[PDB]
Order: sequence, then C-alpha cells, then structure tokens
Amino acid sequence: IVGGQECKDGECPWQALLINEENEGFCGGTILSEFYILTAAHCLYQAKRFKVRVGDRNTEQEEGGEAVHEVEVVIKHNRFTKETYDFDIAVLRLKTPITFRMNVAPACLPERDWAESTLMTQKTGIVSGFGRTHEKGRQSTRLKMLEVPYVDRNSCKLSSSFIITQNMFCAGYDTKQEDACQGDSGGPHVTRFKDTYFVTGIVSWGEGCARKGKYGIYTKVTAFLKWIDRSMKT
Amino acid sequence: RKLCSLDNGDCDQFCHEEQNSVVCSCARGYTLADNGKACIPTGPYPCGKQTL
Ligand SMILES: CNC(=O)c1ccc(N2C=C[C@H](NS(=O)(=O)/C=C/c3ccc(Cl)s3)C2=O)c(F)c1
Ligand SMILES: [Ca+2]
Ligand SMILES: [Mg+2]
Repeated sequence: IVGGQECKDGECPWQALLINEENEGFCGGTILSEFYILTAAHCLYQAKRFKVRVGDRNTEQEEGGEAVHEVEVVIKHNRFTKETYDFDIAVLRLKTPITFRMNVAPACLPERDWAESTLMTQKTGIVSGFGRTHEKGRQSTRLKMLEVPYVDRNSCKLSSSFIITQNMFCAGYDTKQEDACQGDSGGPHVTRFKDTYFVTGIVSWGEGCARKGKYGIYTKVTAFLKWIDRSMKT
Repeated sequence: RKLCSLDNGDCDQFCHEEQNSVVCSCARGYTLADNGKACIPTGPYPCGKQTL
C-alpha cells in the first residue's frame, strides 16, 4: 500500500496473507468464513507451496493473535489465463477452521444486484495489505489500509494500455500518490455500508503503483458471487 | 428516488423491490429483526464487523 494509514487494532480483521516456504508474504487474501479464503488466480503461480496467515498486523513482533493455516484445496477459476488476467479469482479451503477473535473475522459477501447498485456507487472502497509502500521500495512490515475512490468505467478504459474486461473494475487516483502495490495483489477491496464491510473486489493488477493517469485494477467480485458460492460448497 | 433507491429502503443491508414494495434481507450470519429491516448477528464475530 502506497500512502494510506496503518490498520489499527481490529480494523482489518478479514486480511489474510499468503506466505511462502520462507514465511514471507507474497499475496493477500480475504477471509470469507472459517474454512475459506478469497484470493487472485494469479497468486497461485508465485510459490510452489504456501500457507495462509491471519490475525497479523506487524510482521516483526508476536502480537498474540497470529495463526497459520495449511491449504487443503485450491479452487482456481477455470477460465483464468495469465495472458489476459481475466477471471482473476480463486478460493482456498483450509485444512483447519479459523478461530475468530480480535483481528480475525470474515468480510461479508453481498448480493450482486444490491452491491452493484448500492455499494459500487459509493464514493470509495477500502484496500489493505502488507505490500510495497512505494513502487521502488520494500514490503511493509505493518498492515496498511487505504481509501480508494471508485473510478468511472469509461475513464478507466481510456487510461489503460490493456483490455479492461467485464470482470474488472477500477479504483484509486489519477495523480494523487496512493494505490495498492506489489505484494497486495489477491488482498481485500471492501466497501462499508452502515458500519458493515462487504467484499467488493480483489487486488488484481496495475501499470506500476500510484502512477499518474493510471488506476488500480480489481477483480469485480460481484460478477463471481454464484461461482464463489459453488466453490465454498465443494 | 423510490423504494430501494430511497435511502436503501430503510434496510440495514440488502434491499429488494418485490411487487412495488421493499423487502430487506441480511448476509449469512445475521437474522432479520422483527421490524423486517434491521440485521441482528446470530453469534460472535459476525461478518463485516471490525473486532472489539
Ligand atoms: C490485463 N492486464 C494485464 O495483463 C496486466 C498488466 C499489468 C500487470 N502488472 C505490471 C506491473 C504490476 N505489478 S505490481 O505487483 O506492481 C501490481 C500492482 C498493483 C497496483 C494496484 C493494484 Cl490494484 S495491483 C502488474 O500488476 C499485470 F500483472 C497484468
Ligand atoms: Ca505479528
Ligand atoms: Mg494514478
């Protein structure tokens, strides 16, 4: 996360981190339930073996809420390809259930029509992660969050050098120095409504981080609600 | 602005328009209150709530 603020105690409880064999994060995730994590399909190419960590806000101290979980089943969208980054979504079923507590809770899955009419028409959404603090910097040792404005779809398509499919949406700023970045991909984009936070996107891709005339591109979760529901039953 | 487009039809969460009237519903883990509008968590650590 470039810019933004630190997630304070209990503010980002649905954050998950995909950690490699060396216990270092390489991608985010969103907690959906005691058994399921939502992430990006493209993250499943960034490490041979990985686990999921929840309840962590500082990677350099033991806060007492941290829990590591092994993955039992990886469910990648069968229409995803690295060539287009379309259908960039996967669900992970954990071997053991997440015990909810301070800093560990699921984000709500919304209904499609209501989310598109009411949540995606709000001014902003919230992205979070342990990713880079600058395009040319190190990963954050602190979980960060950032308010990102929803971006008009026409404006996004004109600013992009790649095809923005029906399965993608844009959020962020034209020139303001705030954006998601390297290591945040697969993480949560949530939208607040009456003090309840609903999953609205997955950090997917960007042409750099926080560049002028460029925005963050997120997987449009609302297009995949039936798919997520199916994946979480098997 | 009418029904659901009018302040979310007074619903806490999901709003639907059936037969010219508002119908509210809630995310899994919540139950719709007796008023047919508010959403009540069924247990601890309900989805979408910051933890206290
Ligand atoms: C359809 N477009 C693509 O196929 C595409 C385009 C650019 C990238 N790409 C190039 C550099 C970026 N790497 S990053 O780790 O810095 C991603 C950063 C993000 C910033 C805001 C986000 Cl939302 S994700 C990248 O993703 C990509 F992965 C796919
Ligand atoms: Ca820690
Ligand atoms: Mg920009």
